Amino acid sequence: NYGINLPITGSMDTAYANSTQEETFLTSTLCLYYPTEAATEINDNSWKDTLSQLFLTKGWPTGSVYFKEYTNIASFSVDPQLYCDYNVVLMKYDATLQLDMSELADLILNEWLCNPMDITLYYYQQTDEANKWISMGSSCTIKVCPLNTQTLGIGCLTTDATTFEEVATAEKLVITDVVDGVNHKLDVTTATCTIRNCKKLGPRENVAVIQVGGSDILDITADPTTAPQTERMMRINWKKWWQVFYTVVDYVDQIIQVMSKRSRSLNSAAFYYRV
Amino acid sequence: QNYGINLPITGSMDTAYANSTQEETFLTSTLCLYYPTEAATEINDNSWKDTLSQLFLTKGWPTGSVYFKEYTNIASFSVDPQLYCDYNVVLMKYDATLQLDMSELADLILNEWLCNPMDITLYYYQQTDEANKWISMGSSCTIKVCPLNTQTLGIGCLTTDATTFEEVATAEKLVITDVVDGVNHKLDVTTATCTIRNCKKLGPRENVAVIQVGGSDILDITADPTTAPQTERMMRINWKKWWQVFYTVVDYVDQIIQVMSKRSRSLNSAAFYYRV
Amino acid sequence: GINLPITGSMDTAYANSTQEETFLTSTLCLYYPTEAATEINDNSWKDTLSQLFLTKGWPTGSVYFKEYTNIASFSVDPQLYCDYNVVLMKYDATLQLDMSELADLILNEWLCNPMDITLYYYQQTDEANKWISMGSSCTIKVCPLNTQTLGIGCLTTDATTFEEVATAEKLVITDVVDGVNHKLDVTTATCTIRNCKKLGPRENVAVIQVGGSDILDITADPTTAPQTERMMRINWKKWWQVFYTVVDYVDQIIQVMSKR
Amino acid sequence: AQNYGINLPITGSMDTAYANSTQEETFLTSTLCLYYPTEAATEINDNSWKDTLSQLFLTKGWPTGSVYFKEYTNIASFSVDPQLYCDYNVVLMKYDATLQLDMSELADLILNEWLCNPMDITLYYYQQTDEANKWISMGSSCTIKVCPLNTQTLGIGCLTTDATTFEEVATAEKLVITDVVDGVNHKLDVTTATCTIRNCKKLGPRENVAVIQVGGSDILDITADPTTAPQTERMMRINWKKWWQVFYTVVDYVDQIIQVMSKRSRSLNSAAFYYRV
Amino acid sequence: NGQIINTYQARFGTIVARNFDTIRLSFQLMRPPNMTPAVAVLFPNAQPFEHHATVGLTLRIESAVCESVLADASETLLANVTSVRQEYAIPVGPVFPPGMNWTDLITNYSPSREDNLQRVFTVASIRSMLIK
Amino acid sequence: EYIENWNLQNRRQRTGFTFHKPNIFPYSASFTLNRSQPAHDNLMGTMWLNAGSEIQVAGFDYSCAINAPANIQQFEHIVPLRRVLTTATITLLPDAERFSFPRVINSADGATTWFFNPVILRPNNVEVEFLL
Ligand SMILES: *[C@@]1(O)O[C@H](CO)[C@@H](O)[C@H](O)[C@H]1NC(C)=O
Ligand SMILES: CC(=O)N[C@@H]1[C@@H](O)[C@H](O)[C@@H](CO)O[C@H]1O
Ligand SMILES: CC(=O)N[C@@H]1[C@@H](O)[C@H](O)[C@@H](CO)O[C@H]1O
Ligand SMILES: CC(=O)N[C@@H]1[C@@H](O)[C@H](O)[C@@H](CO)O[C@H]1O
Ligand SMILES: [Ca+2]
Ligand SMILES: [Ca+2]
Ligand SMILES: [Ca+2]
Ligand SMILES: [Ca+2]
Ligand SMILES: [Ca+2]
Ligand SMILES: [Ca+2]
Ligand SMILES: [Ca+2]
Ligand SMILES: [Ca+2]
Repeated sequence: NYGINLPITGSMDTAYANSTQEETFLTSTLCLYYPTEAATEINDNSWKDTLSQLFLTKGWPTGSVYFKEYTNIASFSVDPQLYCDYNVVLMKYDATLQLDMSELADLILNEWLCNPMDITLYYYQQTDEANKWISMGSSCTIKVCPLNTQTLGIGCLTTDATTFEEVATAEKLVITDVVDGVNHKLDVTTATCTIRNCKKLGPRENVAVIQVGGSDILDITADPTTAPQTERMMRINWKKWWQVFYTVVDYVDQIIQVMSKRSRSLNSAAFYYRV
Repeated sequence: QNYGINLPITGSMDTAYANSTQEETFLTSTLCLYYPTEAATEINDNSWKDTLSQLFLTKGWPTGSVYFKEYTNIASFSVDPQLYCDYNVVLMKYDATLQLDMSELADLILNEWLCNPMDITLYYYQQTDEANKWISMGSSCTIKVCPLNTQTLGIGCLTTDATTFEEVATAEKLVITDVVDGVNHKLDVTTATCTIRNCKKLGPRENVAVIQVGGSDILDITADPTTAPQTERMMRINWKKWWQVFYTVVDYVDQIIQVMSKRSRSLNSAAFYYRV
Repeated sequence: GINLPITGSMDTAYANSTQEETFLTSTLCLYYPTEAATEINDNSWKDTLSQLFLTKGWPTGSVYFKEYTNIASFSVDPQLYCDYNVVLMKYDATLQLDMSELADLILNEWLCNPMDITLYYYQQTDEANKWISMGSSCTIKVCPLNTQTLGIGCLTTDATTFEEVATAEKLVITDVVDGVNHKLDVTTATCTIRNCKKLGPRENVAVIQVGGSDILDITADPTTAPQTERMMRINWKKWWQVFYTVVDYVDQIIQVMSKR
Repeated sequence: AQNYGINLPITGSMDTAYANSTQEETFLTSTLCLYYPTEAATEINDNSWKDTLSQLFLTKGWPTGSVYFKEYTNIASFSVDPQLYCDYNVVLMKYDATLQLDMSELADLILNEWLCNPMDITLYYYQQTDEANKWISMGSSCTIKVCPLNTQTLGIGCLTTDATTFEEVATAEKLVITDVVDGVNHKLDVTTATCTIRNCKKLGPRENVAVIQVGGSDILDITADPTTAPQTERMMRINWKKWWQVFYTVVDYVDQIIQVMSKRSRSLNSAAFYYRV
Repeated sequence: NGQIINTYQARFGTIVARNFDTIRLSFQLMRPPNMTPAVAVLFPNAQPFEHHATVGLTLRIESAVCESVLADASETLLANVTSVRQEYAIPVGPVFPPGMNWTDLITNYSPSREDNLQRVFTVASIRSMLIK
Repeated sequence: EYIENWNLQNRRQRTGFTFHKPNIFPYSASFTLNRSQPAHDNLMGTMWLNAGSEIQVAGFDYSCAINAPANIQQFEHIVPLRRVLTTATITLLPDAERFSFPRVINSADGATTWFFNPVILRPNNVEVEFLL
């Protein structure tokens, strides 16, 4: 495949294909993430059986639709894994974790190229808008001290650690954006947190986001200027979860249609270590 | 540019060969050696990483590029071997008892597996063809496998009783279960300490070499009996002191990296097939 | 083995896959050690395996299982008479010559002749001429002979001075020097030993070795240790997976065998 | 009968008739030596098994005095100074399972031509030029400790004055073939009282000797290189129950064992001034 | 024949090309370095591009002198040839495309097809002199 | 013959030069990888030698169509000519001899080399078409 450089021509007068959507159903898998509050309100032992029997009539085979359960958006943010061919996430909204859904969908909806960071030795910087520092763990307290040309902290002291400028405080997953082109010093608690210098590639398109409730409050881009609403940012107003699950299983043919299984990554992870 | 679709690639058979660029391969990439945790007991040093990195400096690698990692044994390295750097090479002891488990770890390490999840309670399971396996990793995997006929009745087993199932794995860190293709099976995976996974090999993994240290030369990395290909990347060395093994690796860095390619899935050009 | 030329021609059409018709009209036979069925400890495991063979195109009445106790007890008289025979041989590190000479008896085809040791003296004429002994205890003492019928390093009357090549072994394949006659002291109370000659190898039976690294030097010379297409060997922890691997890959195992 | 050190290009036709059999004259002219461990002559139970074998070699074609028998106690004591004498050599060695580098280093000496220079450890720091340079030490008890220097004669992980800070690549071994990294000057701590170490260069294979591994699996790694484990024509292995089968097999197949070896390329008159011995 | 006969660098309107058999258009898209706020919202640095940059050219040969016969918007000779071949229900022969497809005739414009086309166009010009 | 064809083409009539093994093909020794990767251990595509009057083509698959549909891999090789040949006697043999022994070959960009160890099957379903 490695000769990507040769262009493909094609023609504007050739015939359309014969609707390769039913053959997409047979040779694919589908994992829909649901919070544990769903499985509390569901009140069934064999509701995966009921739903999978309903997925059978949509064109899927039996052994294709799996479900995976997470506790909340904070615990899913620790190490989110995308296991199968088409992933959709069902996330319940509240106004508190307003940023913890924006940065979670920032991690989930894009392909990230992450590299490790040894903050105890080296001084790191960000090259352009594309990279961020994405840090995950059970508790991340990130304190960033900016330096100058002479390796001296501006408005701070390099030696003392209490004069630092904290960016995050006791957070499961953080996406820090700092000033590009300035060497910085870190106080990430490495016992419970790993921070990674990580560039943003193109978006991952096997996973869609279903904000169950609330308002249209989500962004990918960390600039204030652009707050894009992509084709797989979608939202549902809820009263019971059964309307939500029946809504998902009814409109499978529309939800896959805004996704692409070509963006499978061979690993369930989300960060592409050591390129 | 132009990812996705496959293109035919033509080229003249009288094009001039390029330069050596083994220099640039060493000066660009990384390297990761994997030794068992008892090796540093024989080594008797706390500053032999500092020593050996200066030894790797001679053959073109810079200081902070060759990386050293540990593992306790071949069983607990098989719990989750996560290899990612540009060139991985693993040094494993030859245990005459742990013959299959070394072959299992070699089958995991030397091939690339597309991997789908599994739900033991919910569905009934079958394998499509010869490249389809059930890879289960964890603290203790005990797998019992119950075949079913065309009407989902138990063949030699009873789907109610988990005792009458047919036991294929018992308290093993890493299992690659191969059953007959085309028969629906029911499972008894203890999912509290284990995780089974429907995987499918796309091809070999090329950024890892296996150096087994001692013993006789074979790791059966294929399922079938009728072949067991000794590939170019598995290899064997003899030992009395570990220092001779480490010095032999540091000497023949050039040949060991020569027999290992750049892992096609890393490359930009193979982006939207299976890894960017 | 024909010797009248079959001409044939190139550029003629490849026939269709007769592998299915091979499956419908043959008999496949496993040979397992007793310790396998000891760990298996099922009373109807032949049923579940035979139905798994029925999945892969073999009919119902076409797969047979026959035990053997160990490699020593299989080598006293192995009967291989199905259309496709495979054996499952445990690897013992101590029983290393015995696996080699067993697979020599099993994989190759031998034309044998009797051997009355009291009445005659016996030389090996060919390279391919060997002496094959079966029974319960084969104490084989062989002394060479000059041209003038005198013992070389033994007394040709006294049996203590002889030179033994086998001490109470079930199967022994004895190779002595060619062109020299020999006086023999086999124990014919238990052991029957014959003058055999190697024909072309038996393409009926395959050997799945089950255990350690390869040892099989089935050729009598030190020069060649050829690993043929049927010296297969899987590694193992559980016996159930050993049978599931055979049932899955019947196409690639029948593919490297032929009928008799 | 001349031009001994020039390496002239020959020119041979591809229509030359094949010569005669030459095997009978090779059997009448040259000599054969058979090296066996002393456990063989223990299990053989004879004083005159040498004459019994020699008359069987007479049947095979060799004369009476052309087949010489020497022995050794174990692989470790044969490996103290292997000096292999006559025109065709073949050695029988039993696979001890616990020693695997010993047999591979033994066949690394025996199946290769080694051009070796002396060493003085007290004076010089020694680097290896390329891959065929090895450091071969032999004696009663060798214990080699290597100290890698930098480009300033300062040890890397080793103090140049202390010998306990040194690291050992072998201890208490009869023969050691040491391979270290090429281009780095090294300090040594060989016990020079009971061990002599020498600066060796592998010119090529030795053409007159085969090694028959009596029992035990394929283990032989000649080339101290992890990627290649070559299986040449003269690394034969057989399985044993009694030794008499081994001796009758090596006597029956003389015409194959002598065939897979040749005359030694150095020992000819034609290789006069290219390292003749 | 691979040689640059005429070249024109950033000149529009009517141009002239004296002798050619290949036309090479080399235009480039440059991102505008100064953009008003109505333009800067169109082209973000991130991935979702709802407005795609597009740069075009148009090249229309008004009149040309060709040594071989062709068809154009002035003559009606190809129309006369196709009218005669379609009026009398003529089978497809060895040279001309089925139905006198001019796209398939100028796609593979062989010299034998060139000779046939010139002969039949000359006879069509003769008949167009007599028959209106 | 040459002055006859000179005088016939001076009046624009049909000519023919009769050639024994004409040098109609330019020297083009190259290949094409329909399936390739940087490991170069599972390749698929054609190789060819166009020289003088001789085309030697060989399509290779490393998998021997073990995952192709119906265990059949289709190859194709299209050679355009520069001038139209007429009444050609052509020796068509199978089993191209030059691409039947092991060789190492530089890649398309000339960076690395890849190994080619062929075993030869006979060509199934040969279709040779002569397009005008
Ligand atoms: C096979 O191609 O040819 C056979 C005759 O040689 C015929 O009997 C058989 O039906 C054919 N099968 C197929 C699949 O075409
Ligand atoms: C007119 C007709 O029958 N059309 C079908 C079309 O619906 C289908 O997409 C295709 C399948 O490949 O086959 C065509 O023949
Ligand atoms: C034209 C060409 O190939 N140039 C390279 C050159 O870039 C490289 O440094 C050199 C090493 O000596 O090898 C040459 O082949
Ligand atoms: C003396 C000699 O070596 N030459 C003989 C030759 O005379 C004889 O015709 C041939 C028969 O095969 O055998 C060769 O060895
Ligand atoms: Ca501050
Ligand atoms: Ca930034
Ligand atoms: Ca059972
Ligand atoms: Ca299978
Ligand atoms: Ca005696
Ligand atoms: Ca014999
Ligand atoms: Ca040290
Ligand atoms: Ca060296």
